[PDB]
Amino acid sequence: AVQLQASGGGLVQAGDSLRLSCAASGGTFSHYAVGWFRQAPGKEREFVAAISWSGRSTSFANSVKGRFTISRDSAKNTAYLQMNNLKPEDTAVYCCAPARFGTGSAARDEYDDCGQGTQVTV
Amino acid sequence: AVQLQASGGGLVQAGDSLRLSCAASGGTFSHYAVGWFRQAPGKEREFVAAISWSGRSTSFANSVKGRFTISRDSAKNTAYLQMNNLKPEDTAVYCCAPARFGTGSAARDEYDDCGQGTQVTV
Amino acid sequence: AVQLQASGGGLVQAGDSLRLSCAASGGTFSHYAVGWFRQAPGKEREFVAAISWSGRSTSFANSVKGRFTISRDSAKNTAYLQMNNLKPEDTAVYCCAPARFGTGSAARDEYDDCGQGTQVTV
Amino acid sequence: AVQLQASGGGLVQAGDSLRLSCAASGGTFSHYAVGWFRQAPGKEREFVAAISWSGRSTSFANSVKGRFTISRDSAKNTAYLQMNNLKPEDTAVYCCAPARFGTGSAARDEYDDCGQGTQVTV
Amino acid sequence: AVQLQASGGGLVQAGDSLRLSCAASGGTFSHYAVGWFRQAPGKEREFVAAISWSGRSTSFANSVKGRFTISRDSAKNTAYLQMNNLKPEDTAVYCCAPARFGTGSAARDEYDDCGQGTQVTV
Amino acid sequence: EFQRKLYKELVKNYNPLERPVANDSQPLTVYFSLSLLQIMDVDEKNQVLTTNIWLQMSWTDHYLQWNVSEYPGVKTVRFPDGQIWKPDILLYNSADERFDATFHTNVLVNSSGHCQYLPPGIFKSSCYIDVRWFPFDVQHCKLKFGSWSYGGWSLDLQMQEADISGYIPNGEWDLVGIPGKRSERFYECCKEPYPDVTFTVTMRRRT
Amino acid sequence: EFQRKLYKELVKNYNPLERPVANDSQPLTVYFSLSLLQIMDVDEKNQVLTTNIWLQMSWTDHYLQWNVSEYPGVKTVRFPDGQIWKPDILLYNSADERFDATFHTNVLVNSSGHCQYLPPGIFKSSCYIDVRWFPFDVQHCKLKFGSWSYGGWSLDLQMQEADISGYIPNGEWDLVGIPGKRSERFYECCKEPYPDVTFTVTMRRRT
Amino acid sequence: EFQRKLYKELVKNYNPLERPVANDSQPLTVYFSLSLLQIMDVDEKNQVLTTNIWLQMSWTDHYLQWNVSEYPGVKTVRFPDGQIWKPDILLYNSADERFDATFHTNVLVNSSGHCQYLPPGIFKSSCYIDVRWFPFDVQHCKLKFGSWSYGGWSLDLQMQEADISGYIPNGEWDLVGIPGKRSERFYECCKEPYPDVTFTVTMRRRT
Amino acid sequence: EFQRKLYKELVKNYNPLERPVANDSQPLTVYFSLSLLQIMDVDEKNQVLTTNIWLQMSWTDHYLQWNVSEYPGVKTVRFPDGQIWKPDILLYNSADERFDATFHTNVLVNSSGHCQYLPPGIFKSSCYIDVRWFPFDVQHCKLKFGSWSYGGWSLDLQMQEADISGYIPNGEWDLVGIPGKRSERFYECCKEPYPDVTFTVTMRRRT
Amino acid sequence: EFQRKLYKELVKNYNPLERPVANDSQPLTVYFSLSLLQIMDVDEKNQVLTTNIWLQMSWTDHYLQWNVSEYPGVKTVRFPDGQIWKPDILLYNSADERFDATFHTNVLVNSSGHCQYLPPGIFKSSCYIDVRWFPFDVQHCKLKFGSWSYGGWSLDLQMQEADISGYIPNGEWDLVGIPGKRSERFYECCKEPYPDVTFTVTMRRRT
Ligand SMILES: *[C@@H]1O[C@H](CO)[C@@H](O[C@@H]2O[C@H](CO)[C@@H](O)[C@H](O)[C@H]2NC(C)=O)[C@H](O)[C@H]1NC(C)=O
Ligand SMILES: *[C@@H]1O[C@H](CO)[C@@H](O[C@@H]2O[C@H](CO)[C@@H](O)[C@H](O)[C@H]2NC(C)=O)[C@H](O)[C@H]1NC(C)=O
Ligand SMILES: *[C@@H]1O[C@H](CO)[C@@H](O[C@@H]2O[C@H](CO)[C@@H](O)[C@H](O)[C@H]2NC(C)=O)[C@H](O)[C@H]1NC(C)=O
Ligand SMILES: *[C@@H]1O[C@H](CO)[C@@H](O[C@@H]2O[C@H](CO)[C@@H](O)[C@H](O)[C@H]2NC(C)=O)[C@H](O)[C@H]1NC(C)=O
Ligand SMILES: *[C@@H]1O[C@H](CO)[C@@H](O[C@@H]2O[C@H](CO)[C@@H](O)[C@H](O)[C@H]2NC(C)=O)[C@H](O)[C@H]1NC(C)=O
Ligand SMILES: *[C@@H]1O[C@H](CO)[C@@H](O)[C@H](O)[C@H]1NC(C)=O
Ligand SMILES: *[C@@H]1O[C@H](CO)[C@@H](O)[C@H](O)[C@H]1NC(C)=O
Ligand SMILES: *[C@@H]1O[C@H](CO)[C@@H](O)[C@H](O)[C@H]1NC(C)=O
Ligand SMILES: *[C@@H]1O[C@H](CO)[C@@H](O)[C@H](O)[C@H]1NC(C)=O
Ligand SMILES: *[C@@H]1O[C@H](CO)[C@@H](O)[C@H](O)[C@H]1NC(C)=O
Ligand SMILES: *[C@@H]1O[C@H](CO)[C@@H](O)[C@H](O)[C@H]1NC(C)=O
Ligand SMILES: *[C@@H]1O[C@H](CO)[C@@H](O)[C@H](O)[C@H]1NC(C)=O
Ligand SMILES: *[C@@H]1O[C@H](CO)[C@@H](O)[C@H](O)[C@H]1NC(C)=O
Ligand SMILES: *[C@@H]1O[C@H](CO)[C@@H](O)[C@H](O)[C@H]1NC(C)=O
Ligand SMILES: *[C@@H]1O[C@H](CO)[C@@H](O)[C@H](O)[C@H]1NC(C)=O
Repeated sequence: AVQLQASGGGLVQAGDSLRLSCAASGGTFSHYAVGWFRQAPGKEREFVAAISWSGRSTSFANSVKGRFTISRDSAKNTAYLQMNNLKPEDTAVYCCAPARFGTGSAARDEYDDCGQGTQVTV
Repeated sequence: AVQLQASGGGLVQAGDSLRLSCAASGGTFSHYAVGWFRQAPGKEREFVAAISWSGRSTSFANSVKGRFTISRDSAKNTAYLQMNNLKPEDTAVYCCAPARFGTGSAARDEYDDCGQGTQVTV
Repeated sequence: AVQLQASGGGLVQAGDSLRLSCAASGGTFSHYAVGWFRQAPGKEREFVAAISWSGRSTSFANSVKGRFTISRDSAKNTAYLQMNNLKPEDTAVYCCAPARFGTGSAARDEYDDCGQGTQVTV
Repeated sequence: AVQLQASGGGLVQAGDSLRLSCAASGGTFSHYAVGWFRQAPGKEREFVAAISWSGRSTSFANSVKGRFTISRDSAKNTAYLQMNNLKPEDTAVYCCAPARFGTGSAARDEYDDCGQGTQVTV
Repeated sequence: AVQLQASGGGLVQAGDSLRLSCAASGGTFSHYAVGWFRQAPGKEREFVAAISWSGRSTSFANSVKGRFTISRDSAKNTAYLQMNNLKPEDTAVYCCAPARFGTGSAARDEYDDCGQGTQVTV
Repeated sequence: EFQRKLYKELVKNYNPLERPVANDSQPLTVYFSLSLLQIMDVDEKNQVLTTNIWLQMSWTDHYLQWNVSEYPGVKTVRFPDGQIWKPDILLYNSADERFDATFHTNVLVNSSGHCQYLPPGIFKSSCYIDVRWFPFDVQHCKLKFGSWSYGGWSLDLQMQEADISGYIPNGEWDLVGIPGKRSERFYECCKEPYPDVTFTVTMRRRT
Repeated sequence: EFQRKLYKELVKNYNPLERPVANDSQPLTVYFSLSLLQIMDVDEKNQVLTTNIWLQMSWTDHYLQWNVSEYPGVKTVRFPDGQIWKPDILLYNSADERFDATFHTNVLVNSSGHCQYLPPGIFKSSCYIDVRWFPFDVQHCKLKFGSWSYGGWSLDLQMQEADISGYIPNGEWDLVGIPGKRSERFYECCKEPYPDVTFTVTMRRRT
Repeated sequence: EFQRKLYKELVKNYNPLERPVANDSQPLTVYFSLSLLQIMDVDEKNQVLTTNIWLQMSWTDHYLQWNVSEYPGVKTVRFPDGQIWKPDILLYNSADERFDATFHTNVLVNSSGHCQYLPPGIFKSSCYIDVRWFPFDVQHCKLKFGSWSYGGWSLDLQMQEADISGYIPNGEWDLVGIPGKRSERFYECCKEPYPDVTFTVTMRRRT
Repeated sequence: EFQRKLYKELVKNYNPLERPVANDSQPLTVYFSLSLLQIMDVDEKNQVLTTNIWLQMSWTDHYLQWNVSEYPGVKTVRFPDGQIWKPDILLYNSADERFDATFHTNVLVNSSGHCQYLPPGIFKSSCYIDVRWFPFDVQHCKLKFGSWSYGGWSLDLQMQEADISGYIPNGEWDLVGIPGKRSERFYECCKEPYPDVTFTVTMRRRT
Repeated sequence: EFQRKLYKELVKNYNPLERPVANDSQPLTVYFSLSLLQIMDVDEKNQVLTTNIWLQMSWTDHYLQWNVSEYPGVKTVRFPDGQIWKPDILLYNSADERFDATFHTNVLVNSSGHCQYLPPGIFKSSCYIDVRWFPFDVQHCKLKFGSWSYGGWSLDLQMQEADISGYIPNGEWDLVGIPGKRSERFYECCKEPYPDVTFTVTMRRRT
């Protein structure tokens, strides 16, 4: 919803589970798809996971296909990225971006700018 | 107003306050929205705060949501970015950009080119 | 087909052959052209090979013109990049990009975003 | 005029004056505005000064507002950037770019590509 | 002609001459203009020389104006960049790009993608 | 400015080609009605009825919605032709050369996403005028309206009673009334049922 | 050049879809007036009045403003149709097939943002022409103008007296004057009030 | 939403200029048929037949296909004029000033790529009306349709029987049937053969 | 290719909305002239004159200039409507429904920037025809041309004598000459004076 | 797909504004011819000839060429109006209100770059009709075609004999033949000579 902020990042050990939160502010959360992205210290920004505005469509990167899950909750205006056993290359800063009535796809052109992300270190 | 110039930077200690000024030249200041950006030498340019052409709409990045305030003053053709307690993460060069009758949003396509920013160090 | 994932990378010696697999998921594989790209540690992303949606048109970079071959198999929804004698210049991460009914050309605008590639080292 | 070439760069001490020349070739000089840009060893290209095709409009960066002047002379098909007391911050390679009947503004979407600039060091 | 490949690079001493070749494949060579570009180890790609599809128009960068010549030969589907006395600043990787019925200009939007260039060192 | 912000935000990812439903499996309900302003010409020789009509289409977009608190002072927006999805309702029995005789105006959308499209037009429809009872003939002129490319599985066309509160009486013909009926017909082109709304003009020759 | 610079600066962030008000909670005042050049034809059989008319619409954009000292020599700019916001004033009682019979010309804007729009056109409007008094009948022909999609909450339509100095006398019909009045009507389509201005041509058949 | 995803995916790399075949060496088969709704006017003086006709064109794109499981609820899409390839079927013996008298509607495409297109129109075609047997003349009015820029090597125009289920009887003319025939003709413009389908209206004057 | 290079170069930074002067403080001089090919119809009942006319507009752009040595073989370029600035000359006393009855052709520009524009058209202008002297009436038909949105402060409209060499004699009406005059009128719309040129057809009824 | 690849390659750097020559110093040769299908009417009162004609323009682009081995199965391409350069041939003696009465179809280009363009249209042209020998008059109707903005230095217009094989007999008028001639005329507008081709219909009234 216009402004999306990520939270819940921290330092974990390999194989541990981490839940990332994305809170909405500045609009109606149910009108926007939520897309998650990573940026490594020296790498480019990459897609991770997405959920559609209705939650019926989800997309995942292949590395996180079986390990990350995405969920929505309109009551708290929050999108949750659940993370099962994490691995060294999951260490990066995660940003959350809105897509106005998006389809929950990996296409970057349908998303707005990310907020200020949260660092996850494994 | 066409040309916006930032000023008022310097070196401060953590938790201190700092006021940044943006003077207009080359046009009518009341016809332009003012946006603030950080360069963060090792990072990319990021949105900080914005004020609409009428001053009725403001946008803030989440990191500076409760600590930075933005204001306009047409008598001196100036936009003021007031900064409460600062953090080492705020050390960067701040640039000021105009947007013709902008809404005070965080969209980069709405703003003109930034001037030559001023460095603040915390 | 919407989502393309490369696999089969590893470490090889100069002059050795290597086959790279590219699995499709999320759509009809026969409706998409598959384009192969490299990225070296320090370098820009470069075209390598391509195959049209029907397999009747193929494109190759000049360095890999006589050494790399490309093939399709709709039964397993896979695109195979066969590699004859390799050279130290082939050490890079290879990625797959779909192109909806593409002509198997080297034009980047025709292709979708690459997935998460696989590293090969010579 | 289609092709603009900068010249006259060199090494100077702080507080000295320096004149940069920009010769035209490949077209009519009076049909083009002349823009000056600074590259810097590690920074991005930034606008410095501009003069309209008729010489009636000039734009300057705020750092060089009171120190740099710009002038045109159609007899020699040349544009001159005069520089008063220079500062260590004015150490960079300067490029000269044409704008077809440009207004002498700082907008980048109006100029053509620069030539091969000349280095000045203070 | 669709695919252009550079060749003939190597190591030379200052003041020596060098001929670079550009072979065409994948189309009609007479329908395409040929543009030459340098990449350099740490700099951006820069225009060097160009020839029109008919060979009646040529463009050169100022640094190589009086030292580099460009020619076409439709018999061998080749474009030749002759290089008179070479200088250390010419040490770079040269790429060759086609432009469909191009005018032999320096405009980048008119050319296609370069192939894999050849390194010359002075 | 909040109008600028809302106009920028609404068109994000918006595709005018897409039917604006939230499920893609249930039809979009489009309410259709008429406003007869004038019966302009009843051509007995050419068998053509010429009327001045304002069509009324109402639907829900579900993609153009906003919170009035976040956009103060902006309760409605207007979109021109080709910028948002519109129903392709056409006059089946059109005698006009251009077939679609309506004038495209703005679509009015409010914060809940309700789109109101009120096209004015001069419509030429085919009517059989019986001159057998010459002085006292009651004529029934059908105006059949429906979507051309959307069936009842995609566009549920519902009927609302026509408005004659702005009717300017004719000199030669008296308006008995304009009843409407909604039907669903199968055409030889297609296996999809096609709903339509037919309004019967039902005039009487004046003494 | 200053004109080029001004056009580039003015088109920045401008949305033609947005009503150009500084405060979205306030109606935009649009002054509307007429300029009758000649009465082309009075069709007694078809109940249609044909006139040559220049409409006059004036409003304030507040988005197209500049300082003449900052843009020397540039006091006015001209914008074509579809590049800036225009009122959708239409002839309600239009007898024309295209309904909108006006010719779209440039909108003229001066430094303070005042946009003026003077579209010429041959207007065909429905008129009830009585032949009961035949030789010396006075005929009142109504020309009703108003915004189609903007109500009184968004577009406040003010009326100005019709211009007559450019009128050329007709052969068969004598003009006694064209008074105009502004009303605010309610329609069955929405609860939104709609202001309109009506000019009565009020001709007399010449001896 | 799956409609948005499907439209975005379908418009990828799509060129409306390109004939949507999978081989480029075999012709695209386009099935053409007619739907007569009304013989509106038989102008004996001007030798022009005016008819209300819905054309029917069917072909396969092979570029607009999707899996309904991957796009649940989306079984059909609709594309406007100029967004996808359409056959350039024209009425050769057209008496209309605009020549192409058809109204461009949406093209309907289903999951297997079958595009189906029903342009309605009022068609004016040249017809030799012979008044030798004034009350008992049987008149054969030819309606010749074919692609203008595509020959038989590129567009294989197949013929389907015309539809008379929706025909509305005329007042002065009986419809005895509309036989259609497909023939390939050669023109002096090029060596390219051009297929065409001709429907003969074959009316009879009523008593 | 030099013509390709010139077309690429000329449109750089070019704004068709901008009046192509070099100072912005002095008016652009536009030379306007007529070319009467034939008087197609003189309608005494409708008081409308129908003529076939080629307009001639000439001006200087100062933005479309090049060196013929730098572009060998390219002495002229041609620009379609909407790609470069054109004067908005209109027929004030136009009796046509679309008002602007001219056909938009290419604007021809030569190396010094001289743009020349020759739109042909069938012009319908209002004319008062006196039937007093039935076989010996000399009729003065006025054709008034001028810029609609540009006044004398911005567009200085100069007059050139009408071309007659291409005239073909009419059957019923004899042409005695078409003199033109340039005036500068004031309108109630604004304080801006507007120059105009009026050509009087001045026909004579043939025996 | 080879057709898709060919279209993408052909549209590269292409400017429709540019005359497609290889030297810019020699004229582009455009071959023009007629195909008379039928004479719709011969208006003696309005002095207007109404005919159905397919124009035929042939030229060489030199920018749309390809090797059929590199694009197997793709021997021709078709380009719509506004996507490639076309000659601006117009009917000088046009009596139509729109002047250009032709219907814009696709331009057909083959591998060697030969573009061929066959626009159909109903043409209304001014003709002098003599009723002196009322039942035995031979009427010479002139049809003058030429480029409007290209002279002989840029566009060399060559003439080809008109096509009659598709003509259908007229009821009242017999076609004795349509000879064409090519001339080069000078106009007062510029020193540029303008070639034109004129076809004379040369009808005879039937007994
Ligand atoms: C937007 O307009 C719609 C329709 O005018 C309003 O919907 C209401 O509820 C039903 C839903 O279709 C309509 O039939 C009613 O006529 C509408 N009004 C009432 C009082 O029920 C909707 O409330 C409007 N939204 C806003 C925010 O004003
Ligand atoms: C621009 O033009 C307008 C209207 O011509 C001028 O507006 C003034 O105030 C009202 C409208 O608010 C007009 O009716 C008056 O006629 C104008 N006052 C005058 C002419 O004294 C406005 O001043 C103009 N702005 C300029 C010329 O900068
Ligand atoms: C899409 O529509 C086409 C035509 O309506 C279907 O094609 C089938 O095969 C021919 C047409 O080539 C018809 O005679 C059949 O009646 C069509 N239907 C069936 C069931 O065979 C095609 O199957 C449709 N594709 C879908 C619905 O996915
Ligand atoms: C371009 O055309 C113009 C007008 O056709 C030429 O202008 C000359 O000066 C006036 C018009 O301002 C005419 O009376 C002259 O006859 C024009 N020609 C000459 C030779 O004086 C202008 O010279 C042309 N520019 C070219 C050909 O480069
Ligand atoms: C493309 O078409 C042209 C013309 O149709 C072919 O060139 C010849 O053109 C002349 C006159 O222009 C004709 O009389 C000849 O019949 C044409 N053909 C030959 C073989 O001479 C040209 O060959 C065609 N290119 C192809 C088919 O690749
Ligand atoms: C969509 O409609 C189908 C049937 O029409 C229904 O089964 C499904 O639950 C609907 N989806 C939602 C999200 O309500
Ligand atoms: C609109 O916003 C207000 C405050 O921002 C909030 O209380 C209200 O719930 C919002 N409306 C909806 C429908 O979410
Ligand atoms: C806008 O208008 C509303 C009502 O007209 C008023 O209450 C409000 O104060 C106005 N806002 C401004 C900034 O003038
Ligand atoms: C216009 O500019 C001048 C000087 O640049 C200034 O004095 C004047 O106040 C400006 N006008 C407005 C309305 O700000
Ligand atoms: C295309 O058609 C040609 C002949 O029409 C045939 O030889 C060829 O096999 C076809 N291509 C495919 C892929 O079927
Ligand atoms: C459609 O998808 C389903 C499951 O995703 C698959 O079983 C089926 O084969 C697909 N259809 C086609 C034609 O590939
Ligand atoms: C522009 O015109 C004004 C007055 O018309 C004049 O004072 C000024 O000198 C002109 N500018 C140039 C550059 O000639
Ligand atoms: C055109 O170019 C030639 C040589 O390039 C030069 O001598 C001449 O002065 C130029 N013309 C103008 C008007 O500058
Ligand atoms: C172009 O034409 C001119 C004369 O028309 C001729 O002198 C010149 O050689 C031609 N150029 C080419 C490349 O053939
Ligand atoms: C077309 O291509 C074939 C083989 O690729 C080649 O032999 C032939 O010369 C080419 N045609 C032309 C005109 O270059």
